[PDB]
Amino acid sequence: KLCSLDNGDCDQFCHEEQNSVVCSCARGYTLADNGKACIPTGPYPCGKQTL
Amino acid sequence: IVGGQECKDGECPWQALLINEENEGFCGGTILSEFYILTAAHCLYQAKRFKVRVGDRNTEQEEGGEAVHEVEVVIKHNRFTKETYDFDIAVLRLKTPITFRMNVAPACLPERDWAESTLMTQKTGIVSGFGRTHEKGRQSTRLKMLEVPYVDRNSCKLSSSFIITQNMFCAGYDTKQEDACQGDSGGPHVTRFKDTYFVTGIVSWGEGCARKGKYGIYTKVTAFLKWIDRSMKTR
Ligand SMILES: COC[C@@]12CN(S(=O)(=O)c3ccc4cc(Cl)ccc4c3)CC(=O)N1CC1(CCN(c3ccncc3)CC1)O2
Ligand SMILES: [Ca+2]
Repeated sequence: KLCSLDNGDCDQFCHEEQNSVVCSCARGYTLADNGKACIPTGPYPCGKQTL
Repeated sequence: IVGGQECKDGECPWQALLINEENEGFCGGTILSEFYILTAAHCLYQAKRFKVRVGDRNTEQEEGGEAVHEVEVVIKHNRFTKETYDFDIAVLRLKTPITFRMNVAPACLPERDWAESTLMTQKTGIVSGFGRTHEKGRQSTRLKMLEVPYVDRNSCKLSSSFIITQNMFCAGYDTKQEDACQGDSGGPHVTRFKDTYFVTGIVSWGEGCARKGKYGIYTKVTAFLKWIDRSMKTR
């Protein structure tokens, strides 16, 4: 619990469900299995430097 | 951008640049998607007709990856006025889809509470643009980015000589000669969290450029999100 410790160990958005943390991601992303990371769908996901 | 570095290839992919008929760059933008741009409200005065450009990194050298888009509709904020500069925000819907490629990707709109709690509490942020290089200078030719520390809301109101409302927020340096400036307006202010940049603020106003005892006043994006949506869903 605690999105205070380190964003609940999330990748992007971190929220709280009166006991545990719930992670989420920006439009164009999908929450991985571990329910913490985020992953793109297209080759040009918002927020990433096109390197 | 006074001081600061230069946007290397692929580093500031969300930057947009409004250009007048004279093809001149007068303001900046933020690519929120393939169809919508986020700019300042006062940037919608300094001109008659204007286009939005992307992929540009050098304003006089065909980098081949540039591209101009026309403006289908312009959504300026109703509560805005020049007398206070409050509600400095506007959203542009493109006439034809932005094709994301190198030097052309969009930035993320974060959630309100999470942005205010973990983004704007972050130490620094990133401001970028083609604006002037020193207060009395000329539009820059190359694209610049400046790391601008977040400023204590209090100091903000003091140091200022204008009402710093809830829709805006200070950012920059007190003494250091680094700040955004004329032309950098509408530009993007983004915070970085884990290698994914977020749209935290819109470049708005300041007293001079890089002046001691003064900061960069940016528009609080978190305080307009719901609006940015009702604007993209068009309204
Ligand atoms: C025509 O005047 C231009 C200007 C912008 N410039 S500017 O073009 O150099 C300029 C514009 C945006 C900026 C954004 C950041 Cl973060 C940092 C520096 C900036 C400098 C400096 C100035 O003193 N002024 C004054 C002014 C107009 C009057 N004003 C307010 C009025 C009511 N209420 C609050 C503020 C402050 C900005 O525009
Ligand atoms: Ca060019």
